Amino acid sequence: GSTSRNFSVGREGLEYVWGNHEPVRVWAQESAPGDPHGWPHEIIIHYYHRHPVYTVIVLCGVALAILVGTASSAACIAKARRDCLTPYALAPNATVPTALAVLC
Amino acid sequence: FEHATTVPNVPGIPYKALVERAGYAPLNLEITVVSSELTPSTNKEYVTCKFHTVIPSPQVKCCGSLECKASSKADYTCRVFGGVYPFMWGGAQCFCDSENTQLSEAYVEFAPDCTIDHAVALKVHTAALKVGLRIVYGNTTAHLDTFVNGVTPGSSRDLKVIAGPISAAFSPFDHKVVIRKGLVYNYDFPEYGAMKPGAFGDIQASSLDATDIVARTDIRLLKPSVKNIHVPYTQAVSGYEMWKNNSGRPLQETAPFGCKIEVEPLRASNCAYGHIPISIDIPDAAFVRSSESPTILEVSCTVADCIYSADFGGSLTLQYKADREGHCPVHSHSTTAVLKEATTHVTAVGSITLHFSTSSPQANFIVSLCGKKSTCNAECKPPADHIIGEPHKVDQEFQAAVSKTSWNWLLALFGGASSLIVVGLIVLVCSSMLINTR
Amino acid sequence: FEHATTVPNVPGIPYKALVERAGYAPLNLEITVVSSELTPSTNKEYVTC
Ligand SMILES: *[C@@H]1O[C@H](CO)[C@@H](O)[C@H](O)[C@H]1NC(C)=O
Repeated sequence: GSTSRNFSVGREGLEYVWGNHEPVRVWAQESAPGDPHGWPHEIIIHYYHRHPVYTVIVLCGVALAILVGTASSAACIAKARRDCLTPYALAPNATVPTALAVLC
Repeated sequence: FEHATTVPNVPGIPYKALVERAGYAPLNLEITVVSSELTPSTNKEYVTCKFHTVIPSPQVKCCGSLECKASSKADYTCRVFGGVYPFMWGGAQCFCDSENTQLSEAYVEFAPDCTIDHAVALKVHTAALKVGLRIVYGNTTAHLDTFVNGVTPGSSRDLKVIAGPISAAFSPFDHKVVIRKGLVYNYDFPEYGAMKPGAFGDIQASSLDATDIVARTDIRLLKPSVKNIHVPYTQAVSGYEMWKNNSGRPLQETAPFGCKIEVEPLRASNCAYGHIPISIDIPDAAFVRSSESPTILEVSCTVADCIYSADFGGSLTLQYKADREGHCPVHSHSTTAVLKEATTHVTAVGSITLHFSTSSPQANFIVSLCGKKSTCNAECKPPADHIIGEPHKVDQEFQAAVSKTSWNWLLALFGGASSLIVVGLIVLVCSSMLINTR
Repeated sequence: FEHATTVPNVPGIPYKALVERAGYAPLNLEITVVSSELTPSTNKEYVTC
């Protein structure tokens, strides 16, 4: 009849031979929306249309890294804080009040 | 002097490289592959086509018996019958009231148009590649052609060249391949000796004019019912034609890597895969030395615009203050920027506009005029025409595919996390070793 | 290629712009409306005098 036929072409290329014509080769380059130099969110609506299974794992990697860094540093320095409460019961005063203002 | 490099294997696009020695001037070296055929070593087994059942005029023996022999022609089938009484036009062709016998034999052989319409069944293995490439050294050119195993040089006028072995050695063919009328297929035909009735490989011959052919297509005879004389027979459908109906698309348009497959030497021209290593020697007649070469001073490149595409998108201007005038090589020492202008003509206070093409989202590479380097940053934009009829001259390298800012965000975002872990560890150690001594 | 631009609707006064391709020199582009007609869809009912 008369029909539209969607195809898909990556970086490596594609040819099509319609009837008794000669083959017509076509290579496809990137025009993903956004901008790799604009600082906001549009820097990763670009790298999602190009290689989508890599951007999600690298974003989850850095989000897991920042949460584990914040949690591990907070827990370890809180343990190191509680390992320095040798003056208790307040019957003498605190040793360095500037250090207690830093800590408490 | 000897210089070795590893070009990509895509027919058509060059690979820019330099050579340099102690006390000598640099020299440009672009080489490209213009034809690359992949021919395998074939071995023919048999030649087959559509058959033609030949039935001779049936014997009849009157008031007697008749038993039949064994013959060597293809699919010979005999059968005798007791008590027939045949009529030709003048009736009663036998003087024997229902005690006579007849013979009925049939066999099979080639049709008279199989000298054009025959399929050939081959068996291919160990495809070895050959390259026609174009060496350009020191404003001189040379055309040559070499085998690509790493031991066989093919020279051209004092220019030796060792093509090392290709990384991914393969062929587009299987172990078994069949050809009719210039169309290669990719089929699994039966061995010469195992005939299946009503499938491909039905007639067999080592050559199409041979005498001792082999067939098995179940000629079975039937008892003559009617009084007129003829020989009833049935036969399976021709396996060559009911293959030819279901042949599928040929391997001229289903083979990978852009291979164009011809038939008459059974080659596979212009396949695009892998990398090849090349080791050439350059004669000393082209290596000009630095005592007479035009040396260079005060170079500072800068960019004006950059797209990253397959066409030459970027364009950079350049300043240079040479003391003398001549021809100095221009090159970029990256692997993501290929530079179009191979050579230039320098003057005292002039300026050169160049062209390049990239795939990295930004350009941080160094260009080189006549011996010494120069650096210049850029900022490249995505293009709009996202289908073009020209292949990419570069690769991506998968680390420079991120810009400065997209690299910079995530690297700062977990550098801060690692640094706060380090400072928590050191304040932990400091407080612990302060208190445990008490 | 095609270059999008919103010219204002004031008859006579041009709106200059230049276009830019990579590797090619920039090219100017002047756009001006010179006369604009506004025609509706007309349905006649009657005639009186
Ligand atoms: C070609 O190379 C030779 C090598 O000495 C050089 O003298 C000559 O000027 C070059 N020719 C051109 C046109 O650049």
